Amino acid sequence: VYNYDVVVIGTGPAGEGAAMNAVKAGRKVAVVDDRPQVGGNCTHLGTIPSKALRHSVRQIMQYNNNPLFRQIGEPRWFSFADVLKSAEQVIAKQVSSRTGYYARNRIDTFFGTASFCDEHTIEVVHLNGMVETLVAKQFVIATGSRPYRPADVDFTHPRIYDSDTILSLGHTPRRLIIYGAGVIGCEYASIFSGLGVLVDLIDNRDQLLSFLDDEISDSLSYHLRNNNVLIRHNEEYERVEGLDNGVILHLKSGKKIKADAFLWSNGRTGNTDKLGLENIGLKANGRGQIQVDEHYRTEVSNIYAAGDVIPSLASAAYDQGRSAAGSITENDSWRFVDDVPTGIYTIPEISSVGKTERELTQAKVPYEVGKAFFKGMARAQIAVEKAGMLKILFHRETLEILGVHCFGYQASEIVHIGQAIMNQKGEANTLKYFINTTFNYPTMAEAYRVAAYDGLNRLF
Amino acid sequence: VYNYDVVVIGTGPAGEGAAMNAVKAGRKVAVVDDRPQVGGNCTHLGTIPSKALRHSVRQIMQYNNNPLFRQIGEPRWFSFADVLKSAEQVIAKQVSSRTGYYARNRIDTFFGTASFCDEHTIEVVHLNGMVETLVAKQFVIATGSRPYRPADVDFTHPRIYDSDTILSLGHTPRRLIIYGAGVIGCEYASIFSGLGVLVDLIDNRDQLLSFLDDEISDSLSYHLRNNNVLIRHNEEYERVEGLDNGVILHLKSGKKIKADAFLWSNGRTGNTDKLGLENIGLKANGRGQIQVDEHYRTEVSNIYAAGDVIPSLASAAYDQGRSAAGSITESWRFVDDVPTGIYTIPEISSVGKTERELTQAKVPYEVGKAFFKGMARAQIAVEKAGMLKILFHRETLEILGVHCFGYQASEIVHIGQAIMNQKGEANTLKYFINTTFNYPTMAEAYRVAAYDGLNRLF
Amino acid sequence: PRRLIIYGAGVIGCEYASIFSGLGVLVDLIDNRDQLLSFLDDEISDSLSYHLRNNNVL
Ligand SMILES: Cc1cc2nc3c(=O)[nH]c(=O)nc-3n(C[C@H](O)[C@H](O)[C@H](O)COP(=O)(O)OP(=O)(O)OC[C@H]3O[C@@H](n4cnc5c(N)ncnc54)[C@H](O)[C@@H]3O)c2cc1C
Ligand SMILES: Cc1cc2nc3c(=O)[nH]c(=O)nc-3n(C[C@H](O)[C@H](O)[C@H](O)COP(=O)(O)OP(=O)(O)OC[C@H]3O[C@@H](n4cnc5c(N)ncnc54)[C@H](O)[C@@H]3O)c2cc1C
Repeated sequence: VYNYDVVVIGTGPAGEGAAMNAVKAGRKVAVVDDRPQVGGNCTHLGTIPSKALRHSVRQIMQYNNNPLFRQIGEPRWFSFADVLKSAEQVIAKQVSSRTGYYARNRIDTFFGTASFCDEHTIEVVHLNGMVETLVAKQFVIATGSRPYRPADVDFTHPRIYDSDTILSLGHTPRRLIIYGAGVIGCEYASIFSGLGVLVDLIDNRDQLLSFLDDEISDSLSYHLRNNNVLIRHNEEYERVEGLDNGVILHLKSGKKIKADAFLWSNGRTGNTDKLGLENIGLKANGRGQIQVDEHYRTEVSNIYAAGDVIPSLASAAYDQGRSAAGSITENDSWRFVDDVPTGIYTIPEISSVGKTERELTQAKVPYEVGKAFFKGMARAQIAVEKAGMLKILFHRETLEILGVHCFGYQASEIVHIGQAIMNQKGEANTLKYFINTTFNYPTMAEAYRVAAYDGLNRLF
Repeated sequence: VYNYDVVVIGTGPAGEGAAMNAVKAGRKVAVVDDRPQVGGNCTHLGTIPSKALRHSVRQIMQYNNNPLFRQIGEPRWFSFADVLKSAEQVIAKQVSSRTGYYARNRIDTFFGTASFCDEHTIEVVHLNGMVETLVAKQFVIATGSRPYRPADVDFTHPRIYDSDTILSLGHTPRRLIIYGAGVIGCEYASIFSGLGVLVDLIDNRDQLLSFLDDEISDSLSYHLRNNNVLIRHNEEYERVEGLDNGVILHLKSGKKIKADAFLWSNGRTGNTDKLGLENIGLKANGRGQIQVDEHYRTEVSNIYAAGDVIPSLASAAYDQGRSAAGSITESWRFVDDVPTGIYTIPEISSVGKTERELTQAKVPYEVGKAFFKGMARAQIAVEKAGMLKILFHRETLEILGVHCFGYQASEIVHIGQAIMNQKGEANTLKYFINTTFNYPTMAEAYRVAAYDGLNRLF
Repeated sequence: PRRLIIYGAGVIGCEYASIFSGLGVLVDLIDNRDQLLSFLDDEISDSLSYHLRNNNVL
């Protein structure tokens, strides 16, 4: 039996941020997770592995399309195992760094499944048979989520995978079917298209990423189509059948598609069933999520939830966990993480912040559009990333930025300047900043300047 | 004899920006250049070729050190010509884009050397012997500069190069000597270190880039030393001897260094000799620069000078030209706070006061550090060396200086610059705690740095 | 002209927008619907919109 001030369940970004913020306040913190190593889904099955796969695919594509390396020989494909091999060193380094972060602050860890006993007591059970009783005054729930698994899909089939088991692939398939047009599905479709796999992306809606700007979605769809990705719209699956050599999907519309593999990316379910929320009066909705208020507080006053258990973004989860820890400690570090810069790490990347075009049109705001195309950008030309764009929506009278959308090379790393300018108050948030500020050159931030001018010419 | 409201000399960033801002005002503009193509040194001989060389060398290094590509075969050294070949497509695209920009706004161009006659006319002299007369109410001077050529150096020797003709190299040398520890010198030292050339960098001072922070300079020096860049400090050249099989530099201290090539990167002199400034009474200093006020206006009321002809940065020159054009048409700012950027391997960028200036001013500041080795994006980019430092006021949390060195340093520094320019309490460190970034990116490094500051704050 | 505005996303409007964009003028096509030529295929309309936007047709 151990006693602590605050106990956090799950060692993902939310749990790590909550524990670090709470221990920074002078309290005693503990962390519980079921994985054999620290890091959570973000490092072991989420952000890090898929991002390493994407970066390796991009490097392979650039090497193949670079004439300088064509003197070495004819273009050569790479096995999926060799591509995935690069992620092991990165995940090992990340887990080592996180363990060092925990150890340097004297943070106690327990590597076992956590179950609830009462409002202040939990039992951690390891695989071997640890049965340790933990009592804490404050609780943080950061158990994340898992891929949604419908019953009628034989996930035990060797040729059917989800967003987690897809990394178990040993050989590169010739054909692939991806279901669900979510962020994960689009990212994996882009990665496998870069690898050279004819993948037939399936969408339940008519437009990919309807929450994004219409032009950005159109450009992404066109690029995917030009990159061997076949996009089908307004489709719902009827039956998935595994075979010896492939997987056949029968849609409700009547189309039957056969591939050499299958990936499911349609939604996620909260990983809270094993916790046993009935011992504290808490309940989980149909998606497995936990309802929280603006203070990230559950129905129980001393129990808090943050992260994927409620935009399902790793940075958003980390900030939500830190805010929940601040609410626990009440050290003027609480904030409701609501404005999250949307980022899709396809090839090329996509990012957005603030209002889109359709919302502005619906609200009848007198705005204007400033565009800067990456094809004319020195850095984009020099990186051989010719495709791309940057769009700035700015108020036509007050010159206040209402939304920034970018699609191309280094989208996420240049959306941040627009985000910083947008967050300013009143006249401080002005497009004219991009004219009265000297940037570097040749970089991607220079596009902002061009975009600004492309707005100012449209202003009379 | 043509007539326009405003004429521009030089088609670099300063001239292009001045012309664009002037034509935006509804006036009539003209441009003159002595090169057969538009763009200036920013595209033809300066920024773009060196950046292309840097990106190609970085890609070569990434391919060489990547275990995935090693299965194909053993590393193969790439000739300098093949590496430089990638720049031709980029310069062609840039010049086509700039020509389209000029033609879209109906901008007249004159491909010839410009000479002054009086305060309202100039003569354009072509290669085959013309004079064309141009008259403008307002004048913009953006003649830029050229590499400084001392008399005692035989630049006509095939084995002796400057910052311009170094691109004429056809074979990769084994050993190379760089004189001058300037931005260009350090950049080219990094380039040739990436290509496996035993560079012997020569510095006239004791510390590389003394205008930078001590920590950043020390890290850059350590990386260069680990990348075969033998750095010699406090050295002044005495004589240069060009052999058939090499170049031997005899220093004032008595050291004699032999290489297979030689590169001079010590300073630049403004292009004012052939401008005929004596026809207007304007005066240029020994450095070839033109003195202007805060309006970017010369002593003559209707003559303006902007750009490298006066921080010598392409973006700074472009903004200076646009500011001068705005001053002509009345939308004007003085380009003073230029974020310094050195595009070596890895890159360096900085904005605001350094730690030494803050110590001298006795401002009670504090340091927040975020090391790239622990950064997920840096680890996944295989580029682990690097750091990001934020200097913030201890009491009011006001950011007084941002320094970054590593991967994507120049693009990273822009967020800190954007926060910096805010007024009063808006420019606060706690912004990095009150905003969610994209992950995994290097921008998250800022967040870490902020926390590394807040722990030191009590 | 230096700039131009086209109202109506019909066949004639799109043809003139493409022609003028080829001529090198910033055309601002205005549509009463959410998709250009909704009676066409979605992929074809998306490709046409991408090309027009890439050719200064806002
Ligand atoms: C392929 C892919 C790519 C992604 N890319 C991005 C991206 O680029 N950016 C982004 O922001 N997000 C991305 N995500 C989303 C990311 O996975 C989540 O945002 C993030 O993992 C949520 O953080 P969290 O700490 O709140 O939850 P998690 O990190 O998922 O926390 C779950 C942890 O709790 C443990 N746990 C769960 N239940 C129990 C239990 N009963 N007992 C004990 N331990 C338990 C798990 O073992 C795990 O360690 C991606 C996801 C996927 C699948
Ligand atoms: C190797 C190298 C790398 C560099 N890298 C960078 C970098 O990464 N970032 C950065 O910001 N800066 C960089 N620079 C500096 C960059 O070259 C200058 O900042 C830039 O030239 C400034 O613009 P400008 O128009 O004043 O210069 P220029 O472009 O040189 O303008 C001068 C133009 O006018 C013409 N001209 C000159 N004299 C006359 C005359 N008498 N009559 C008519 N026309 C004339 C010239 O032919 C030229 O076209 C680099 C320079 C070098 C040499």
